[PDB]
Amino acid sequence: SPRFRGEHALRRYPSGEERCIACKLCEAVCPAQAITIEAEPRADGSRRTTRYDIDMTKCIYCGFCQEACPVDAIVEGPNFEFSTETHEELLYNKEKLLNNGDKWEAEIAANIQADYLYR
Amino acid sequence: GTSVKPIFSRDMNEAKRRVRELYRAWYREVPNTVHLFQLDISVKQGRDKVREMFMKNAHVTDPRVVDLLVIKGKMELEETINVWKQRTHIMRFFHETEAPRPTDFLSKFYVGHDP
Amino acid sequence: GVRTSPTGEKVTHTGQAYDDGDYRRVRFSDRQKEVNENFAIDLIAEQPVSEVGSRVISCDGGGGALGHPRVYINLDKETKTGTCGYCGLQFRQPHH
Amino acid sequence: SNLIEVFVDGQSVMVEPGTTVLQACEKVGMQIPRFCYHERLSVAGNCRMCLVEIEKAPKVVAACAMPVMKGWNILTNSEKSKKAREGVMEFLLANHPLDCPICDQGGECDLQDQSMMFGSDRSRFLEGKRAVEDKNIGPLVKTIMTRCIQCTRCIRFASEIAGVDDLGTTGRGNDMQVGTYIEKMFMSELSGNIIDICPVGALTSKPYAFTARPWETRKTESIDVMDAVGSNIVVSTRTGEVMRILPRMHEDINEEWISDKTRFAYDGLKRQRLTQPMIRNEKGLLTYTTWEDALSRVAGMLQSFQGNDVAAIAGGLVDAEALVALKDLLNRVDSDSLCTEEVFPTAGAGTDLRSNYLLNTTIAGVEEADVILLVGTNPRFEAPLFNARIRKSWLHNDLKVALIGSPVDLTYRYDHLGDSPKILQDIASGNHPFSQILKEAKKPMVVLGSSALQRSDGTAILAAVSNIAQNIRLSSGVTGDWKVMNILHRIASQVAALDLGYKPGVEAIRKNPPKVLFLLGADGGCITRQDLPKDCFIIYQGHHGDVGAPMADVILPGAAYTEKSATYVNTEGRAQQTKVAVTPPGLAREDWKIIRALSEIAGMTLPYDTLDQVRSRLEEVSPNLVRYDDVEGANYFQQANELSKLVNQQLLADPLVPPQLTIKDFYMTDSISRASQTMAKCVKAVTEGIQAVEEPSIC
Amino acid sequence: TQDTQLIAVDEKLDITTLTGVPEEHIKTRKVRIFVPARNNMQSGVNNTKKWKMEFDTRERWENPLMGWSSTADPLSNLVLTFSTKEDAVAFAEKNGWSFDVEERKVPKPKSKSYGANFSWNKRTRVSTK
Amino acid sequence: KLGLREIRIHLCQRSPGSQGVRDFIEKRYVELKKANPDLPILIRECSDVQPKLWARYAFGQEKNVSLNNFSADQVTRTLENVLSGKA
Amino acid sequence: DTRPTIRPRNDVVHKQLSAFGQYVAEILPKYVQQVQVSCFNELEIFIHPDGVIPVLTFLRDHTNAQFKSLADLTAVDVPTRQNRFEIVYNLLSLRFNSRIRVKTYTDELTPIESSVTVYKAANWYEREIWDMFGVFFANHPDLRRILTDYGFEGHPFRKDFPLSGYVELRYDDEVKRVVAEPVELAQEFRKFDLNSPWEAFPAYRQPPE
Amino acid sequence: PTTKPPTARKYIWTNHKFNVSGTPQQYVPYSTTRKKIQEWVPPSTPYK
Ligand code: SF4
Ligand code: SF4
Ligand code: SF4
Ligand code: SF4
Ligand code: FES
Ligand SMILES: [K+]
Ligand SMILES: [Zn+2]
Repeated sequence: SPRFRGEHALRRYPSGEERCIACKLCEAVCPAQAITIEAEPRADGSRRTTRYDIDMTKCIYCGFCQEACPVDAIVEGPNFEFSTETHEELLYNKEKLLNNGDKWEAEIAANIQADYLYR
Repeated sequence: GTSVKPIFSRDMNEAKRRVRELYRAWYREVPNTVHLFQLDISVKQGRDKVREMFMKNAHVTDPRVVDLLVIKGKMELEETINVWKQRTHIMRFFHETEAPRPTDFLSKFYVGHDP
Repeated sequence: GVRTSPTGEKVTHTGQAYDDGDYRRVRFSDRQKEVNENFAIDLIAEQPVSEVGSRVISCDGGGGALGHPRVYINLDKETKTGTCGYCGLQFRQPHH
Repeated sequence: SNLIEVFVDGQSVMVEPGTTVLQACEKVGMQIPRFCYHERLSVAGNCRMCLVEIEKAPKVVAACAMPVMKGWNILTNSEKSKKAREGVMEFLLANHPLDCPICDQGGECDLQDQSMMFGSDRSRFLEGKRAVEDKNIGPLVKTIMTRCIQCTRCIRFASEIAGVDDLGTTGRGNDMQVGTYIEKMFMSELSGNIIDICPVGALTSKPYAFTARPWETRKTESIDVMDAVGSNIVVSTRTGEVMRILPRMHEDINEEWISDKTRFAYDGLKRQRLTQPMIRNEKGLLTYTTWEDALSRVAGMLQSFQGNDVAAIAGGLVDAEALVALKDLLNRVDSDSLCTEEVFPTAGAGTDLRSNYLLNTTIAGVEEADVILLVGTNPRFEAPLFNARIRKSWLHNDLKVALIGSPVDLTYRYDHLGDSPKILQDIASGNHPFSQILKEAKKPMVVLGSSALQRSDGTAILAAVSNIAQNIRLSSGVTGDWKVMNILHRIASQVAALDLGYKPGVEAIRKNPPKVLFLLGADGGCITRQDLPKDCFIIYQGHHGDVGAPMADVILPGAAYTEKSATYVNTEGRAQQTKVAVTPPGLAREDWKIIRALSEIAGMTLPYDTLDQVRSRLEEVSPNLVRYDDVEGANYFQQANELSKLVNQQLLADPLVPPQLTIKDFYMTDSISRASQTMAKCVKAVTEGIQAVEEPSIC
Repeated sequence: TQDTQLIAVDEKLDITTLTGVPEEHIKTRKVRIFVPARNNMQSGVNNTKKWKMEFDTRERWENPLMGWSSTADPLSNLVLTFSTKEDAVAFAEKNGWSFDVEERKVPKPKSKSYGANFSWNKRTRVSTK
Repeated sequence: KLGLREIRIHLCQRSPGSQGVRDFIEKRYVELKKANPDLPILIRECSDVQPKLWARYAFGQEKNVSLNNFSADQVTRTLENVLSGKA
Repeated sequence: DTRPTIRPRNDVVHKQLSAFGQYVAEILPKYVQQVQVSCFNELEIFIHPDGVIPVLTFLRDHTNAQFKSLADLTAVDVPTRQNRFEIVYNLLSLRFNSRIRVKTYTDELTPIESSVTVYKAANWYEREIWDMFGVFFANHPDLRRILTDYGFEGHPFRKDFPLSGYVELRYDDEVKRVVAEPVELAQEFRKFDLNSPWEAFPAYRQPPE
Repeated sequence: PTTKPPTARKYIWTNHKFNVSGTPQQYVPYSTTRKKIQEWVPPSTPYK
């Protein structure tokens, strides 16, 4: 279903600008403390993260982060086939999560359009 | 109130009596533990470990604390006798993997900030 | 744009790259360093500035409930542009 | 016995007349909601959040401004009181921006918390919100002014506490805006305090921006060492990193304020840090080495010289533990040349009597004063919170202030007597008109800055000022418990060093230059390699590479004041201890532990292996050094005054000029604030203008 | 007062041998007993009412893999709450923790008068409102 | 070699046991300083402290006599002996 | 009911439970220290630790009580009390379709009486309380650890026990077995200070000191 | 997608990639933040 909670992703506006403005609400609400965030003013003055890690082996895939997010920046995507041969590839980076967003945005956005009126 | 109720012992001599009984039981159990768990240590080593575990609490003067220590020691003895503990549990009294921590001021100063 | 370090390591959008003496570069050997090549700062820099004819403009990020919390931006400074503090879109009054 | 009886929800309390409704509720443990009200500011009564029902009274009253009447029953939880609060919160949130995720106030706001606790949970505002343009008031306070709720706290603070009338409101009605009208910097030593008093994210810290959320920070309570006030602070840390500095309330020292150097110079704690031991290679250059190697080098140099051949200089940021450890170590080689960079007159009593070298009236005591005399000092920049207390007493107690020195701006009007030190002799002999003012005064106070003791005639200046203080105490014009004589110190390590028997100033080392020189955080540049024989073996121990580190033969990386539990004695004499917020970086170590390790390697092991043991040693040397938060009285001013009359030194004709005449001289004073880029931005903004330092505050 | 066979005991309660705490984290720790300061960012006083027990902060380093904050201190997050200072010191003493306790700092009463803002001859008069 | 480097006088402002040393400092300390201008005589008063005299000699060797309930004449004798050998 | 959000209050059950609490306090004055009914109609009996067996047996066997089921037996740690441990008995009466809570107290060194003779269900609950809080139960048929690892030191549910404890476990290839070491965390737990500086509930305000 | 194609974005991958675990294209984590503490660099000029 469109509500399915799989692999996480960081999303952008149509302009290509990131949605995350580093409020840290997802990190505050994360039941497993799987989200690690560091932020600072960007060179253009924007409020943006410099660290955004999700320990996917700490994660319980509850979807509380995407509920807390006020800008639909962090989501749980539809992907569920991302098993790894080592423990280290499951400790996600900001680059990893942004590449997940760019990889899956086409269907992530369709799922969100399907379910956002219930949210 | 001014006074308190005992666990078992109404005095320090009673606490000592039970401590001696527990020490006796542990001392006799050690060879059977060494044989049964197939430990790579000697019976002298195990009995010295039992003594050193007893000697950690030699400073205790409260008969109720002594009674609870005896209760926990008997619990540990029953885990050892009934083979509820594994070999790894028996061998955890001997911190064979942990490196020798520093004790003097200079080495502790060299390796970090901890007092 | 995504540049290169003097060691040849790729520099991320947060400006991270190990120095030439950092042993931690051994983690990328026989592997790759994962870098997102879409720098959001350069992307939002490419967007035009809207010439709206009002002192106060409102921006919710586009898509209504799918954008960001709706905010109001003052456009009285004639040297600066009023930009949204959520999505970076810029606004300015017509031709001053 | 003139207390009246009022009721707070039926419970009776006895209050002094003039107590407001808010205070009467405060003494039963009930905190009335408020935005504009601050207990340390004047009453404004504009936010209307404190409205409360008086039983039998049809109209609600502003609890913050309304004095209680006899027999009044305050209904703090009646439906009328709740509806007043809900309406006021609705009006406050009508035009408030939806900035909580992007606003640094989120999680510790007040608007958020009182919306949750006292306002409704939903909106019925169906219109477009207000938006005002941002104001730039310097590189320290980011003003996102469309978040402002017009509580006037910043304006009241700036006008009363800081003494600068730059903040204000322009326009009226819904488009009334808080600012400076013109484009003008809000430069003041106390400027950063309008961030904390601001209930919302309208005024925020630029250095702290976007960097942390309130809930994730760990709060370590410690003491400021950027001056000798000893302001109580909270150090916010997160994941092993110092995040910001906040004021911590102490009614007797700093109230709830800190100076801008205290607030923002923590930027320097991340730059130019000494992290590893260093020695000189065969090419003469400093290179990293192990602790054992460097310590063995120093110990080899230690046990080859003795007496006057080994000396030590203590810098301005050094704890008492390190001071006593270094003194013990140097005494082991029979060395008594343990000096400080800051000179205090050693003639007469010198350091023997503790009352000779501290603020005897205490920081809280200037409120009780009738008249204060300031000599050769700029308390505004030397000790900003002491000057804030002086202005507080100038404002409420109608304190009269006179000054000898440069006509420096002090944020309050005072009477300028002159700048030549000859006036002190003029007052002491009773010829000057101000001598009568001091004589006809119940609680006079004479404050001599430690900055004026750095002169070559500082001994004569101290003698003349003591002659002034004694001349008004030999007549029955002041009680015995009141202390008139005070020394205002500007160096955080100075009073502890004097207490422990350090020699004030580095004249002993100039008299007998050492072959071994311990530079214990000494970055003043008083002693350079040209004042030392040819091959002096200079040790530097500290946390920053600023001045002393370049010239040293060995470098011992020490801990900064946020990285150790350390005793610091303030200008009035009370010992206070910091606590570690983070550990020292790299291989840096606690300073007394470095000295103890060096002593053991040298074969002269100091008799303490622990912080409690070094603190008991401190107790053995001077027992007041472990009486934390207690100000111990020091007596025998008359002994010091009759000892001071034998030195018969003269006064120079040189005018008394403070080292800091304007704000640009305030920011950059020690090694931490010289490594601070925020202090550099402050200096740049002060010296050039508002367009010099630029930063896009666009989110 | 009751039939419990009241046995005489010393008034130095010591439960350190029963807590299971490793010996390093008893003698070498130093707890702080204090009422937390009011967060100067807010004007709410509801967090300055109870006494706190916090341990001395130890070393936090950076994780080589992710740059996370690592620790080897089991008591880095342990924070106990107490109603009075006496309860906190009794708890610290029976647990064998060396402690320093500081006196609670409360705001001193202050004389607030709105009518002072318009004084006829005092400096308390405000130039703006 | 083991000459006297400094003396520390610890006392209390109000405690009756430090009253003799308080009197000594009031009436005799200035003469002691005029006779010993280069000797550090560090007088440190602290509340509820038992009166104590410290004498630091060469190479960090210190010894403390106790001055509790001393008369000013006794503190004068105790300082005379410390400052002149006998002790 | 024009209040669709507020939980409805049932005063009949409140009165019934109040009357039964008065009844229980009157029948056993020797052990009942306090009885109270919550705003959500839950009745608690506060007793001296000596009265555990008498009060529990009365509630089980009295024809007007018939609390035949021991729903739960747990402990609560409150360090600021000299008797830090609060022992909680939750009992259910099928005959009267009612529930009751019985609470007493103890410290680290005073044994609570085992109630296995009253309820056979108490056998594992008392073992669990001993395991996680360290409370001794005198005359327990078999008192020992139930939840924690063999040889585990400490009582984890005490408020002063650290969340991750003191030891970790890993397999060591040199000694060819699982070993225990002092705990190190690659990422330490991040302590959050969440409490608001403003009072939420005035009705629960404690009087000032 | 033939009947309802996804919305075109310029940042969406134009080439889908499968699970590259166990390949030299696998993801390896690293810290994305810059160094916190700057050390003091000694002068290159000797004092003597
Ligand atoms: S899904 Fe849940 S556990 Fe996973 S990161 Fe989001 S909030 Fe944390
Ligand atoms: S992902 Fe969303 S909730 Fe998390 S910090 Fe960014 S904006 Fe806030
Ligand atoms: S000040 Fe900031 S956190 Fe507070 S209500 Fe306004 S936007 Fe939200
Ligand atoms: S800027 Fe802040 S302190 Fe000043 S009036 Fe506005 S809300 Fe109040
Ligand atoms: S608090 Fe009384 S009106 Fe603002
Ligand atoms: K603010
Ligand atoms: Zn926008």
